[PDB]
This record gives sequence, C-alpha cells and structure tokens, in this order.
Amino acid sequence: LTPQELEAYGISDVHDIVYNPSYDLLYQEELDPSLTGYERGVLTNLGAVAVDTGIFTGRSPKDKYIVRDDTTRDTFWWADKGKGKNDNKPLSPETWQHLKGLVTRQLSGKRLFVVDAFCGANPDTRLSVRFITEVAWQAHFVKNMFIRPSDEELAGFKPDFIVMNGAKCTNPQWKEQGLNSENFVAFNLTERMQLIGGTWYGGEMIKGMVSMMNYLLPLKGIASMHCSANVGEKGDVAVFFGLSGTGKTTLSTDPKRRLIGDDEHGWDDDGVFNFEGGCYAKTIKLSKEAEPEIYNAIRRDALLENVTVREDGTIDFDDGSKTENTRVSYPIYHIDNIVKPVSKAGHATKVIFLTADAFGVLPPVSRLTADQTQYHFLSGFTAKLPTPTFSACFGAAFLSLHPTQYAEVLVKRMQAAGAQAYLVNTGWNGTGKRISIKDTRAIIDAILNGSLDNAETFTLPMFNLAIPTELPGVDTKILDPRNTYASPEQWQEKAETLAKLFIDNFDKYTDTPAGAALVAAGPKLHH
Repeated sequence: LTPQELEAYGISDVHDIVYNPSYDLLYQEELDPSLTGYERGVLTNLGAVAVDTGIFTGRSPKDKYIVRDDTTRDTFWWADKGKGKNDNKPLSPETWQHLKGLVTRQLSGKRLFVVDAFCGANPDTRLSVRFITEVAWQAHFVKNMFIRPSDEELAGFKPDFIVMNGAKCTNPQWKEQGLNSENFVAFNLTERMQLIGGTWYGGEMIKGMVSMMNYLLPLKGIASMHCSANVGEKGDVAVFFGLSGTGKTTLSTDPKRRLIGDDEHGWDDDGVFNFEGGCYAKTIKLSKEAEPEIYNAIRRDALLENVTVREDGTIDFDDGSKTENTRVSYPIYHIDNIVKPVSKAGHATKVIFLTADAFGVLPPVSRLTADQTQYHFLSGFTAKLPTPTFSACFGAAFLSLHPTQYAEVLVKRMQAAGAQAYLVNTGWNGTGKRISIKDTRAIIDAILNGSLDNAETFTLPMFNLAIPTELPGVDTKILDPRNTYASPEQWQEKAETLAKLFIDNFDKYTDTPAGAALVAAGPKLHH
C-alpha cells in the first residue's frame, strides 16, 4: 500500500500506515504505554488481550442509517415504508458527506492501521473489504472476524467496500440533521462505504458487512443465512437455525461433523460458505466445563471485550457489572473441528429450524413443506417460561431487504439441492418439562442420516405438521405433542393460543405477495 492510496477516500496528512499487521505486531501495539481511554488493552492470564468499549456494549440500531439514493431507493427495506418495522433509516446524501468528512478528518494526521480482508469464503462471490482505523485493537478485531488474505491474494487486492472506524469522533450537528444522537453507523451503497462514529462496540465492524452482504447477495440469487453449518464425513452439509437458547451451538457441535461456521453463511451456486474468518462469542458465565471449545480458544490472538479483568490479571467471566454482553473474538482456527483450509462446502441437504416452545405445543420433530419452510423461517419463533419471541429469518437486525426476499432465495436453493427442512422443538412438552438433550440429539442423528426424508408420517392438526410415525432411538410416545396432555382437548386449547400468536405476528409480512400468499400455509385456528 501507500499513503496516496488512502487520499482517494478523503484522508490526508497520513503519518505512517500499518498494513495487514501480523498478530505479533498487533499484540505489541495493543500494549503501547501511550494509549489512552478505550484504546488501552491489558494482557490476561489466559494469554489474550482485553479491551473496554465504554458505554456502547452492544449494537446501536437507533443510530443506523443508509443513504437513500438511486441505488437503494427502490431496493432497500426502509424503516419509513410498509408494514414491517425495522431500523433501516434513510439518510440524505448531503448528511452522508458530512458524516464521511467527520470520519476522514478524524483519521487524517494520524498513524493508521489498514486491514484488507474478505467477507465470504467462496472466491467467486466474496466481498473485498478495506478497513481503516487509528486503533490497533480495532484492526485486530477485523483481522479476527473477516477472512485473512494470503500474501499472494493481497498483491491483486481491489476493495469492493471501505469501512472507516472513527469511534473517536462524534457529530455535533446531529440534532438539526434529524438524527438520533451524536453517534452514527452509516452506509452508502453507491460509494460502497461504511462509517462508524462515536461507538466503540466491536460488533459494528462485523455486522455492518453482514448487513451489506444481506443486501448484495439475494439480489444476485445468493441466499444469506443466520445459521450455523457443519459437514459430515461424506460431505453432507446441514444448516441449523435458531434464536438464543434453542440449542443451536450444542446441536451443531459434533465430533464427527466439521464446522463451517457459527454465525452467518451464504449459499451460492457452489454451496454454503462462511461469511467470516472468526467467531465473536458471548462470554458471560463462561466456564471450561460448560464451553470447552470457546474457553480453549481464549489465548494469544483472541481479543476479549468488556470482560472484567482483576488486578492480578485473572478474568471474572461471571461478572456482568458492565454488561451481560461480554464477548471474545478469535480467528476461526482457534477451534479445532472446523472445515479447513477454506470455510465452505457443498450444498446443504438438511435444514434444521430449532425452537424452544414454552407452550409445549410443537412436536419434537416435524418435516416441513416448502411453503411451511418459508413460513417458519419468516416467523423465527421461540419462547421462554410463556413469553413468545418472533424474529424474522431468525435475525431481523441485519436484514436489508424485505424478509420474504430471504425466504424465497433460501427455498430456491433448497429445492435445487433437494434439501429437506425440519422443525425441532428443543423446549417443553405438555408435562411442563423440557425435552431431553438425549432425545434432541437422537432426532438430529435421524435427520442427518436421511432416515426421515421419506419416512411415514401422520399430520398434526392446526399446524399441519408431518410427524414421523417412528423414530430410531427415541421413545415413540414423545413424537405426538398431544400425548403429554391429559386429553387432546387440553393440547388444542394451547395450540389455538399459539396459532393465533403466529398469525398475528405474520400479518406484518403480507404487504408483499410472497408474504400474503404464505398466510394460507400458516397455522390454522380451530373451526
């Protein structure tokens, strides 16, 4: 690289450029004694450096803005259009230039770190991203989370997107510009740039490119999925969806199946690819006994975020005093049982939707039709003891297009692959007790070995769910959710409650023909 290349973006008076720093260099930079404030890092007794992000201990959706221009006007899922509430707020082009200026002026006159990286593991569809920061640990974060180019890949590197982290600056003009606060996370799809002002939260630097991939990929026929994915010895790929607490991490961890990734995947002509080169894992209440793989990944080149470090250098993983959203990032190879050397594989042939049904209504396992796959993907239901949660596509926060556009391309890719979707209740049954980890692992086994795709089924009323009549390794009595109620009538009363919740939630998608058509595939009330 060269200083003059950064001049193209508006930055000037560059002091020194640290380009694609090594992990050893980043460690030395992070302990620099001249650092102040939230730039500072400390070494823990696990070998990983720890940093603090100030008041922003999570994403700031209320500060998220996307320029509305000729590129995005008729394509983006805007906050101020349609039925579905979202945080994709339109930004004027002129305010964008002001925000860009704030960031590029902040990054002028500075020593800068520049990290070139990829979003997407498949070369023919991946995004080349250039990240610019004045803070070494921010550069470390993006080195962990995106895919690290080889020296030979850097020779021909041409950025498709620029991410400029100006966490040290804020926007004094925010009120008269009609913005939410002096902070901002702003995107321009004409200039292909992301700006970060004010917030030091690491996740803004990964979830911004997730949001942009979530715009670009479906528009070119590539599915985007908030899922884990893993691959068997025979190369058979499975994807697992589920909100927090549904067992997604546990059920996709299997010594005989290598992990493609844990967070965000694409699905193109060649198969399923990881967006990321690393993992950004929650660490509240972490223990070596409960999460041995994550714990073991916390070593030199991991980066701890907002964890409590004691005066003796030890970590109190139980302390949520600053935030419950403590995190660690690490490059993906800190996990042993992964797909390597490239985080991608062939086409998924099993799609597993996990839900913790606190109502005790849904079967432990059902085989979905294509329309039910779209319906339950859009619903993204789970519950806790019972309060429901619905989140479109199992993650609404990073959707740049209408949710139905994600459902359509997912099922298109499934149909071309002959993939079958299953809905799995890892929550509760009629006895008020949770379904056992032993039972759900046996269900996953039976799904993944293909034994249910053409198995005999009976149909559950109201939800119209195809349930296998028998399932190897599981007590047959558990398969019908009605069998844990005193009478079928007692199940029906709760099923009517839950069906109404789905129907009410789904209504906000019916402003598109895809969503309106899918009502007829949804749960039915009793008549």
